[PDB]
Formats: sequence, structure tokens, C-alpha cells
Amino acid sequence: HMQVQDLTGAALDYWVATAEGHEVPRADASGCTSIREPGGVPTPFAPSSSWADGGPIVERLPFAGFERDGGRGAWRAVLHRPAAGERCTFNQSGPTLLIAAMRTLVASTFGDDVPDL
Amino acid sequence: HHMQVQDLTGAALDYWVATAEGHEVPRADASGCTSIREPGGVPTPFAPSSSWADGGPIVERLPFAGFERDGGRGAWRAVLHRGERCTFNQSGPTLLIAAMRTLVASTFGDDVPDL
Amino acid sequence: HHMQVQDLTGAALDYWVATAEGHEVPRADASGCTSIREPGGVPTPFAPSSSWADGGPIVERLPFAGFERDGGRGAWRAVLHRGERCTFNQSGPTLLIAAMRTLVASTFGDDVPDL
Amino acid sequence: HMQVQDLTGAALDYWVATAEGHEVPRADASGCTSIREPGGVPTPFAPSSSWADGGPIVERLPFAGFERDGGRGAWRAVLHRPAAGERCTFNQSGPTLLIAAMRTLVASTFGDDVPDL
Repeated sequence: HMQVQDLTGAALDYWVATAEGHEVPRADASGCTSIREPGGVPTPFAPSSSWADGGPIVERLPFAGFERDGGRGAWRAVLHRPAAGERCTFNQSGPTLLIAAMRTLVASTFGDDVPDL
Repeated sequence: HHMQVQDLTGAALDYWVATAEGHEVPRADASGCTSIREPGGVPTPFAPSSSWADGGPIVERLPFAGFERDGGRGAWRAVLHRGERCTFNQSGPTLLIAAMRTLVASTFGDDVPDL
Repeated sequence: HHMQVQDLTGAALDYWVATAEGHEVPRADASGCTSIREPGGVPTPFAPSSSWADGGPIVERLPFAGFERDGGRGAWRAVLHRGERCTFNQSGPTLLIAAMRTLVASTFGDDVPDL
Repeated sequence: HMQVQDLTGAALDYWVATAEGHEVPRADASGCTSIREPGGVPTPFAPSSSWADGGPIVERLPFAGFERDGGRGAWRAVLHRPAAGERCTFNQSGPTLLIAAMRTLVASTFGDDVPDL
């Protein structure tokens, strides 16, 4: 198995697609591909690296924060998840905001590990 | 009839903390809360919501994960720990009040019988 | 007469960012902001406050230290870095708007001439 | 010189006393002593370890936060310090809340270093 915190690239993209409920996700060395629509066509999907793909997900999902000490180095992502006094979040880090965010998304669905591709 | 834990203050708050902490014969006179914190102990004052000496060690010992105060002024918010992170959260005019209310909520929930 | 940077939006916000970034002949038609981002370049659309492709890299490249959204809903607050820690802070309905307003404030201050 | 982040014990107490404007602060191996009042008597002062001494300082000074990941390990302290869009804080860590707080206080006054006692 692979630790979700270490996920990167096509594999990370694949787990996000799967979490998002996309069709026939694949993770070639060339990159992840999926169908994001009713009866759509297979198209590249790189939310962990393409801002166009990842950005909307960040805005849409209940992300509560991103932090980077001194504006450099690693990012930490916080994704929100019902009692009055309670709170639960999912928390992952990564070298870029998109990587941190997508790892958090994957962890919120599959937990700490995911089968290796 | 019942009391909201978030509104707890003074001796009553100290009492619920004693109880949550497993102290013996807690009580809550207007004079203040008293309990026995030891196997063979005498009843002694216990004011974790106002006495730093009593409340401080509890803050350090229990899994409190944070305290926050906007701009360093006004109300405190307390966060008590339980890739997932789940917490109990309560506020108060001081750090000790926020902390103890959070402790009491983590054990009894939102309300407690009135004293 | 002048415009508050915190209220900046759309093409105007994109324009101030282009300017702060040192782009050439920035302009702000209703159609949108355009500029030259290269030594020998052509005028091309530039919408960092709405286009992720344009705004995203700026967020990653500039010393942004945080983005926050209460409960993962509503307005974003952006924090841009400058034992001491000093920051520029601005809000907006989306992460890109918050980020760019913060960028523009860090360079021009609170107001800017109206376009 | 000594890094403020490494300050501990009587020495840390001494720098706090000094920052606070106490009289004849001292830092014996026995512990820090000072006069905190107009013409007062020299008395023990241990804000980095005694809650009775440190607690009130935390409440009085503009501390904005204390953080401890998962409720265990090291504490981080944030002390507030005037443009509309700007913000400055002092930030130090320590094994306990009082140590983190007092190091932050000392840093807010003397910076990163302080002469060794």
C-alpha cells in the first residue's frame, strides 16, 4: 500500500478522480485521465498540478485553510467535515497548495492508505 | 431547569470539572467549590476556572490543542483534542473559563443539571 | 475619486496586479485586462483574480503564508508575508480575489486611482 | 550570547522581569527574584514555570494564540503587536505553554538574542 501523504502526480490525480466519482480513471506515466461528465469523453485530469483542474475543487469543497510558514516551503491544508461544540477536519501537507489540498481530499475519503498503482 | 455548559461559571463550573476529573464529594457553595483530589485527602478549595494554580496544570495535562483570542483582546476560544482531527470547542471571557467549559462539554455534553 | 483596494474587482483588480507585477501597457476594458508579460511579447488577456491558470502561479510564487475560510464556506482571508512576522491581509469572495487584493495592497496601499 | 528561543528557567524568568520593568532582577541557581512594586520587597518570580506568576501575564499581554498539535508535544505562542491591512506578531515555541509565552514576550522586547547570564 501507499501512504496518502506521499501521493503525488498521476496517482494522486487518480485517487482524486475516484473520490470525485469520475469514470474509468487511469494513471499512465503520461498522466491521469477520466470522464467527468454524463457520457463524456476521456480527458486529462491533473488537479494536483493543473490550476485549471484543481482550483475549482479547492473553491467548491469545504477547505477551511492553507498555511505556509513565512510564505515559503511546505503547505498545510485543512478540509472541513454534527454537535454544537464539536469539530472535525482532515489535514495533509505538500510542497504546493494543490498537492496539499488533493492529498487532504483523498485522505478524507480513503483514510491514510490507498492501494499502490 | 438544566444549565447550558457554555454558560457555566464560578463554583458551578469548578464543580463540573471536579466531577469530570473524578474528585470526591464535590460541592458548590457560594463561597466556592471544594473537593477531595487524593486517595486519602481532606476537602480543599478547587477553582480551576479562576485559580491559575489549579487550572493551569489541567490545561497542560489534558490534550488541549489550542487557545485563540482575536487580536489578543476579548474572548478566548479553547480547543481540546480527542489525518483526521476532531475537537471539542468552547469560549469564555478568560483562558481558564474557556478551557474548563470545553473540558466539561467534552464529558457531559451541552447541558448539565442545575446546582 | 480614488478606489479602495479592498473593493477592487474584475478587470480593474487584474490591472493593478499587472502593474504591481511590472507588466507592460496594462489596460482594463470592460472586456477584461490585457498586458504584455514578456520582454518581447504581445498583449494578451490577464485575469489573475478569476482565471486559476493566471492567478494560481502567482499565489505559489509570491510569499503568501495563508488563506482562511470559516467553516469552509463564504469569504476568504489572505495573508501575504513580508521571531517577528509581519503580513498584509485582505479578504474576498474567492481565494483569488482575496490573494490579488492583498498583493495590490502590499504594493500600493489602501487606495488606487479609479480607472 | 544566548538565543531567546533556547531560554529557560531562572534566566528566562530574569529576561521577563527585565522586560516587564521589575527592579534588581537576579538569576541564582535557586531561581529568579525581583521587586514588582513601588519600593516592594525582593520575591521569587517564576512566570515560565509558576502558573500563579505566568498566568496573569498571558491574560494581560496581547497574546492571540497558543497551539499544540494533537494536544501533545510542543506549544507555539503568538503575541500581537498600525495600518488597516497590516499585522505583526511575535512567535516562539516551548515545551509548555508558559515557556512558549515567556520566550515570545522576551523576543518581543529584545529580539532573537540576549546576553548570557
